[PDB]
Amino acid sequence: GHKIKGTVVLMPKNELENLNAFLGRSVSLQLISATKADAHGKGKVGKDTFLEGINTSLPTLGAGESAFNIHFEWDGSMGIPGAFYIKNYMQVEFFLKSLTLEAISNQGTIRFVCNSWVYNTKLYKSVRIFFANHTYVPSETPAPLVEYREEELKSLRGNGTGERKEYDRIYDYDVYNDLGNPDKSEKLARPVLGGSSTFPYPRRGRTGRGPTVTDPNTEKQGEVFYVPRDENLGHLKSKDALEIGTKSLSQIVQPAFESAFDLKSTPIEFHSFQDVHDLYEGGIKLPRDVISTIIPLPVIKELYRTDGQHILKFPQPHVVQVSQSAWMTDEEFAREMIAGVNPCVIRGLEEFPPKSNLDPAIYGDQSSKITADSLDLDGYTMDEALGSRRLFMLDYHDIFMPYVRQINQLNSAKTYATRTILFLREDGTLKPVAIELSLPHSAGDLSAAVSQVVLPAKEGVESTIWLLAKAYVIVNDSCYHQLMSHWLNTHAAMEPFVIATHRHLSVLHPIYKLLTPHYRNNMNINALARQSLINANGIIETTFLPSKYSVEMSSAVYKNWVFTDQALPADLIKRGVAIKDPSTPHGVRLLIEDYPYAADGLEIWAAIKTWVQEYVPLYYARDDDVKNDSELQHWWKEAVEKGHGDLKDKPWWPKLQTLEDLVEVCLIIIWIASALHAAVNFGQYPYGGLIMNRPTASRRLLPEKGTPEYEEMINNHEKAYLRTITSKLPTLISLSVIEILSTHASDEVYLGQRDNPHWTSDSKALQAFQKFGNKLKEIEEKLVRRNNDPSLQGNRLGPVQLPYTLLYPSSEEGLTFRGIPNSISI
Ligand SMILES: [Mn+2]
Repeated sequence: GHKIKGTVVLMPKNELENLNAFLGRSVSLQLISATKADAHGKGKVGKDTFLEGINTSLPTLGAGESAFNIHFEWDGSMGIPGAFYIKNYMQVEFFLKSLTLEAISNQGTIRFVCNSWVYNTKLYKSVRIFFANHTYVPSETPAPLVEYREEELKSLRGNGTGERKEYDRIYDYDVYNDLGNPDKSEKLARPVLGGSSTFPYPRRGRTGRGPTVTDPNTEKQGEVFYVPRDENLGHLKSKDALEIGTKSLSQIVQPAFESAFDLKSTPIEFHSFQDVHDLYEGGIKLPRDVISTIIPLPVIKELYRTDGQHILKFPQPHVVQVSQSAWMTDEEFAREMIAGVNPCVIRGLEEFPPKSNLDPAIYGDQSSKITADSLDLDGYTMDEALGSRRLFMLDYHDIFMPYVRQINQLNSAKTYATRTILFLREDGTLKPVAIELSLPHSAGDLSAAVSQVVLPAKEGVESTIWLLAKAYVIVNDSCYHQLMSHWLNTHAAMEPFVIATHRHLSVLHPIYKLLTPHYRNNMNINALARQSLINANGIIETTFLPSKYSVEMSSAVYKNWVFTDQALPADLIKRGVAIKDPSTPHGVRLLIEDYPYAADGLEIWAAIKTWVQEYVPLYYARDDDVKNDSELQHWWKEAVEKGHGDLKDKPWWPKLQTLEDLVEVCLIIIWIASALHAAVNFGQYPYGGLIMNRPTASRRLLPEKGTPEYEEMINNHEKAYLRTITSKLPTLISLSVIEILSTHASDEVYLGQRDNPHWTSDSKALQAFQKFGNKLKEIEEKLVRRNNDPSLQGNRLGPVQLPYTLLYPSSEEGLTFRGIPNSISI
């Protein structure tokens, strides 16, 4: 009789860290009709059908994959299959890749893209269901699939209670109340971030471990921070499981390094710049037991060259691959504000002196002490520089001032709230022309140290003071980069959208299909970060200036986060680095014409925009179709009201009642997840792998004349600098982490790629996606030409001779300084 021939592709667990065992009655599939229903309107369900044998005749599966034959009975009463149930009767879970129902014609083949772990059947409340690869808005769902579609969303939402288990697939929200460890020590207590006006914050994925005993508002510790199962990516190669390196670094490598310092087996401090360069030349010699602890660990072992006995050697950072000293030029200091690790904070300055919005009743007179007449603007007057839009600034004054007092009370942290003035030279490069180093002076609670202005100098002790002023600025910048440009604006801001998408858009939904590639690995890296990166006494607190105030500073900045200002053109306009100009291809004119991040970013932005504008009309012809999609409406309402709920009343949220709003929302989400993250992430070790170039912390203020510290500035400027910036032990730990986080796994999926070519059956969507990938390849060719253009050398390469490749769409594996993943995946 008639049978439907199927092929099941799966991966046994050991591949992602005997095939005959899958045969017999080990694995049952049941087809589900999309066209014929039972008396309650639900698609008819076929009989249990088991895997029949191993298929070895297929044209090479992917690594670790095995294919199995199956044949389903399916008479005329059953209609057309559109879904299936699967039950795993084996003890061990397996990774289900796909089901394919073969047909006479390729046209008739029915494909199911699953990519999901299937645990033993007794671990599931309801049987796992998978849908064919057709795409439907809710009003197009075949009637026999409507209830299944909704019941699956209900299953994914859960009920807001219970500890989440490894095999759960439940997506929900919670506040950042899991970072402190008060049951261990009150030193480890941290404010809850989110759920208040004092500390507003994006929500994260609910884990449900339950309260601590000492603080009912803080979540107890656990060995594993849950994510919904299919968010926890398995990898064929352990070296690609980069996210696990943070936990090893904090829990194993960091105590190993600490022991070498405690035992005085290695100098406690760097004593010259050459001691730092040594780290990637001959390496660092450490006790054998420290080497033996570190080098066998997955992911960690890839970070260092070693002899297995005595030496760890870091890779040579890109920033020093051509010149060891160019980082210390004023040219490079300014260039990195437009082409460095954090190229998105500089602003136009349209008046002089710069102003503060902070209350002098709190901090003392907040007037800027920089005088226009003190600046060398290459012969320009201040009025000319302002009128010609040549003045810019890197302004950390108002951001840092409210935290300076409490940071400076910590042992071995001292900072200023800095402001750097930049001039756009006639040659198109930026020139730093003044640094203001500000301290609060509450009249009644100051200390004795004063604010001051430092001007450029090339000789004498004043040149060292200027070099130190640059370090204070870059400590501010490094903190803002890692906590705000990077952690807050990418990792943290995106996770609410991931959760809302799974809770409210079916796998069938076109906008689920559009957005979910841009979420790959994001909940997973974030959960591992809550455990080991941003936790109390974790990697960032123990290596960056603000210590226990680090994450809360990001919540203070989130007060000002605006979703629609994350769009690249809006960001550039808001920061005064571009103006609206409809006579240009991108609709904005850059005020720094050779601004590599912005100029390349606008190309990528435009390509994403075209893709979203082509894809949306395939599913929504009119504004009313957007209004009428109940999944989409619930999705966006929840993303805002719950996911970003502390900002839910802000007037700038798109209402999502039009095609233009749907395009804008999707475009911004994709931009944040792909290009924005890439631009702020993949330069971490390339630029920051030399601690002097990107200091993470400062430990003392400027010395006063007539002290031994001032005499050291005169006699040993390198030691003065090294004593001011991050100490050697936290340097080793922070270099290690940024090396991990700058690495592309070999199984990454980049912008213009998907994890399966059959993600939809809709040929128009597949065609539009192909055009997007082709456009990205054309853009890459254009960006290569920019880097090869000698006219652009000053900003695109600088004296470090490092071509700006962070917005090249494609990359090979490794620490490449290029390539745009689809998602926030590391
Ligand atoms: Mn990242």
